Amino acid sequence: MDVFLMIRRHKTTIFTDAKESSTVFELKRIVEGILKRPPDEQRLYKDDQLLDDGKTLGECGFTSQTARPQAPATVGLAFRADDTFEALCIEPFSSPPELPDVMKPQ
Amino acid sequence: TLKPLHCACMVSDADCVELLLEKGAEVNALDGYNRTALHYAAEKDEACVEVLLEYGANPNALDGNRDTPLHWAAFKNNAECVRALLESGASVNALDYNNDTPLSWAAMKGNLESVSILLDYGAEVRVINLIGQTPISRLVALLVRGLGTEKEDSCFELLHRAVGHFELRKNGTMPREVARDPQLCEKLTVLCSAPGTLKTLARYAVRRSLGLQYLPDAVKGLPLPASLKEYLLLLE
Amino acid sequence: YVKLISSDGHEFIVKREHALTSGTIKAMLNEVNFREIPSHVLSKVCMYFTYKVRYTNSSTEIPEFPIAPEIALELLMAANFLDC
Amino acid sequence: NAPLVHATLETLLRFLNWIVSLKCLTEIAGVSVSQYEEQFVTLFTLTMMQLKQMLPLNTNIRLAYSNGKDDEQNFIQNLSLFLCTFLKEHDQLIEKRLNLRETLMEALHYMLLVSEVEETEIFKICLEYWNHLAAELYRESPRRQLYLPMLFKVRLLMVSRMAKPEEVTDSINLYKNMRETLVYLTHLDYVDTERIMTEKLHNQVNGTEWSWKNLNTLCWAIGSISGAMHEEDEKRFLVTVIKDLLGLCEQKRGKDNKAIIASNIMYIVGQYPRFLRAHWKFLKTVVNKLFEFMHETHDGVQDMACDTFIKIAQKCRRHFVQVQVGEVMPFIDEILNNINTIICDLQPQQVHTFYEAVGYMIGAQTDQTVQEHLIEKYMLLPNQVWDSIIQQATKNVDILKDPETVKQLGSILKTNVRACKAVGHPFVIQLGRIYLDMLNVYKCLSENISAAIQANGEMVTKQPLIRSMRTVKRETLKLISGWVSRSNDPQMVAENFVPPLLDAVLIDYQRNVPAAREPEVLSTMAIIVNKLGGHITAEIPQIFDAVFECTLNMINKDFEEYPEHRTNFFLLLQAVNSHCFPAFLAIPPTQFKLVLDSIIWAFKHTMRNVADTGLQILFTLLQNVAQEEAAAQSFYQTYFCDILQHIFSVVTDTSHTAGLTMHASILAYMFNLVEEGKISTSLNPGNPVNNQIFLQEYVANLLKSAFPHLQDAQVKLFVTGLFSLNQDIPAFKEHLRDFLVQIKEFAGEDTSDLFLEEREIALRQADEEKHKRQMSVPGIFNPHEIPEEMCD
Ligand SMILES: *[C@@H](CC(=O)OC(C)C)n1cnc(-c2cc(OC)cc(C(F)(F)F)c2)n1
Repeated sequence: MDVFLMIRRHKTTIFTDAKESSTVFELKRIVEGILKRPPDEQRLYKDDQLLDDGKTLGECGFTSQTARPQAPATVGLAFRADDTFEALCIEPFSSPPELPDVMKPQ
Repeated sequence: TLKPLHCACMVSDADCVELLLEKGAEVNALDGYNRTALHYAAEKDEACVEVLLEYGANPNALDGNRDTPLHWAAFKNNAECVRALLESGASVNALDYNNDTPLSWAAMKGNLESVSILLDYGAEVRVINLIGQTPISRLVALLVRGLGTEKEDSCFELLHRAVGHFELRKNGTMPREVARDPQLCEKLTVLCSAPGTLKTLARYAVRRSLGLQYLPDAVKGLPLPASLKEYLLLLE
Repeated sequence: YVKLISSDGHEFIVKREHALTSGTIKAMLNEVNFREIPSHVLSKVCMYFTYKVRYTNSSTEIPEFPIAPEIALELLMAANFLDC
Repeated sequence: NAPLVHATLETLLRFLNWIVSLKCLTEIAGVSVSQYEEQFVTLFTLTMMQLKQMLPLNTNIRLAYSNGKDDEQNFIQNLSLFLCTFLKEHDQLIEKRLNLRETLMEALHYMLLVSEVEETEIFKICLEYWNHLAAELYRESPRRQLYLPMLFKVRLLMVSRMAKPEEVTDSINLYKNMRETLVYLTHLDYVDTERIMTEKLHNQVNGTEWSWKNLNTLCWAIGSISGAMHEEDEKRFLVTVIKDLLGLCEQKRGKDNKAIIASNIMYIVGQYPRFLRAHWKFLKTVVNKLFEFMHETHDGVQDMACDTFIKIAQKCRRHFVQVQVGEVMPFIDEILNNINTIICDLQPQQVHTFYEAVGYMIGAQTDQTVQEHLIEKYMLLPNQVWDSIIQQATKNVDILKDPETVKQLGSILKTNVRACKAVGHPFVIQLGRIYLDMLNVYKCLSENISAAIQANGEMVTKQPLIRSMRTVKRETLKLISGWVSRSNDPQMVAENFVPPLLDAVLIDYQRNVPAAREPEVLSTMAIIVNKLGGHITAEIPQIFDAVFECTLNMINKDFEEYPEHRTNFFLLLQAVNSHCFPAFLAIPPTQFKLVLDSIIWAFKHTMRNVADTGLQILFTLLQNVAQEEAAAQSFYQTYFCDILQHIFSVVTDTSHTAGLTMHASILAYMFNLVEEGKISTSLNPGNPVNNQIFLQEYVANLLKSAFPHLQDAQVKLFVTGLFSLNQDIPAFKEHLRDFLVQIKEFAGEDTSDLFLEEREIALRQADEEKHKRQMSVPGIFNPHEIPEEMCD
């Protein structure tokens, strides 16, 4: 029914929502709304896989159970520049600090 | 049906049990009812409990139904006895034949001192017995019975803060006995509906990670502000 | 759309209403910047905001928030700084 | 020789009353003489020393008695008797002798262990001694310092051996003594006894000593102490006990174990109305749990649930009608809404119990209209069933011959009777709703039973159908009697209910066969006349015409034929003679003569109650007739001599010692009445003569006939003294008693029977003093018997 996503690029992240029946085109249009870069200059990548605009989101690797709000499914985003698509540069989040000894599992 | 140590603990005389163990009495010997002298000591007096533990007694000695002495100490509300047992190496998550952890019994009776002491040692509030009564469910039933005073209300507050989040509804319906108390039903519905503040969830995760330790001592080692330490110890 | 910045360079953009869940955010509130929150903690916080708005006033069972032990402490500190 | 020595010892035992070894010592302390204090002290010391020499206290004397033969068993029994008697009479002597404190300690230690023995005689003696001790110590407010370290064992024994309460003869007395001792002991120390009950209940939860008998005795001990503690301590203790028992119910498994636990808790909550009253929410939960229980299959739990529901309804009537905190509508409305489902699977007696409880609950609705609607809903189901029956009868009258229909009507009317008993006057609406059809069905059933008797005879009265219809008529009359006794509008009853009631009842009573006449008719007429003092005065003559003529003959011949009919007839006659005396004069004189004959018979035969009622009716008739001059002279000249002679005749026989005071009273009244000339005519119709002198000579002749052996002078002086003292009732009675004593002495006969009348009254006053003394200490009387509802 409801799918919760996470669009990322370099150090930028976007939180949104959609529907399984919804196509990739409307997700691209939301990308426009937040970033204002024409859709033809935007291509979405899931775990290093290309996504088609006309292909429905539901038939893609996303489901309500798979994309619960507490664990959204990351989606790669790349900006097309000077008539070519940039590399899928995704910046991983900072590593968590080392676990303190007292809290360490016994 | 009981050895002299059992009777000495029944009368709750620490001196008699001490002098009896000084000559080498079999402390862990079982009696007819499948009880151990520690079970009797843990129902009456803390001094007897300490004296008995001084001689290598098993704080996990299982009774006929696997009710460890901690279970009886909690049920009787002997806060000092419960503290003495737990500090001595008792299993704060010990399960009897019905999977009734001592916290479940203490909540069932509703007493507060024992529940606080247990939670200080890391008792798991999410424990479910075989029938399916969480400590919070039993305490809420007791409150619905109308026997709940400010003590029981404070105990419920402690449990609710510790559990992090609890959902009493059966599917979409609350238990029948709750449904007949409209104001308490409203309070429980509002408490259950809310997802819960992020801070409480994080506190519960930290407590679970620290579990099975004297939490105040453990948290003292953490680098957080003293306010957040008090928050972790369920002071807010 | 609200814009959030972590202590280290990371831009989190969430929907306006969701960011309003935090009292500190609402009091502060176009661009909100943080000097202490690391990126992973902030992503967890955004997850929490989405979860909170989604499951508020729910009737069915409420799924539990998954917190890894290592980030639990930092997440608690961040939530305490905020008002959620 | 030895046999002669034993015979001499037995003779000494026999003669000690007026002038087996322990028996001689047992009666020594019974002298009750303050002198010889040092002696009495000395005897105790030597006896117990020898006892200890031949029987140390360390011995488990319980087992010795269990295995001991008769010779030693009697030894311990007499030992206990002597110790208990001497202590009850001389414990004060020993206690002040601090030099012999060890003697008292050993004596009480012996006392504690002997009570362990289970045989009823020894335990009863020990319980009597313990109750006396508890009463004595409580009388201080000094002395408890002497026994306080040992009183604990007394509490353990008392709670341990608690008898069966009559809410779950020798048993009654044992229970009363147990309760009094227990309440005294708890009044001595609340903390220790509360701790003891809590410890025993825990041990029951602990798994040790789980025997059902232990649970039941502990719960009886807890329940019987109701009201002995202050409010707050009661709250705490009862909360702890409820918690522990609920914990037991979950722990234990098996309907057999569940059922026993349920009965215990229902009994405990049945007591302590105060606590249940203060905690509204707990009361609601309790009532809901009872409603759930009523569908329970096990009979004992269900019956106990209904009984406890009665107990709760009686002491908490108000709370169910007022709107309580946190509630929208009063709980009575909720209960009335779900009445159909709750009562299901209850036996008819249980349904009557439940409706009686509800009626008690509706009786607190002070607001008129609210109570009106509450009652209209309350009787909705019984009334609709009744209307269905009435409609079916209207279609055809034959539906009254169905045993099922008659049984159902009896059930409905029994429910109505219980409802009227609980509610009271406001019930008139329902009674006003079903009254007409009630009397119509009464008439139809009476006609049918009459036809059955006529066709068959008096044997058919045993048939189930006939006895069921008689039950229906009995219930109708009981309902009317209850309402009228509880009614408060004399004019309304005199106007609406009386005429149809008389029409339906009186003629049928006269016409039926003697075996098919219900004394409830007489009871109801007595009730209605007693209430409506004057308004019934118009209809009295037909009542006496239809009822009195037939009933009188039915009773006089045999004194054991209809015990109830005679009592109800005498009650009716007394009530009419007390509240409608002007009616008699309007009656033809033959009926008055019949009434006088019946009254004369009433005090002739030896039945005590009948004699008392007859004498009272005669005295009241003498008092009342003095206010009607027109017929007073005729009544005097006709019956005065006859009644007077009959009174001597019964008195001369001395067969009614209890009524002798009444005999003297009426004799003095008659002597005074004739003395002052109110007679207004000569006692001899054929010739004038001094009425006083005629009375003197007549009584002298009658006494001579009764006692020919007596001389003229004695009779003359006796009558002279008696007639003079007519103005003083005590002096008249004293003179009559002295004369009778002199007659008995002349005949050489005992006169104790005369004195029994005085000492029975004396011991009645003693019993009243004992009763009121108990009321001083709270808790000796159980809450559901004291007449204190507190309107809350
Ligand atoms: C346990 C289950 C039960 O009712 O078993 C019977 C055999 C059906 N149990 C026993 N008695 C109670 C109980 C609980 C109450 O809670 C307030 C109140 C009562 C009451 F009868 F005294 F009202 C009884 N539960």
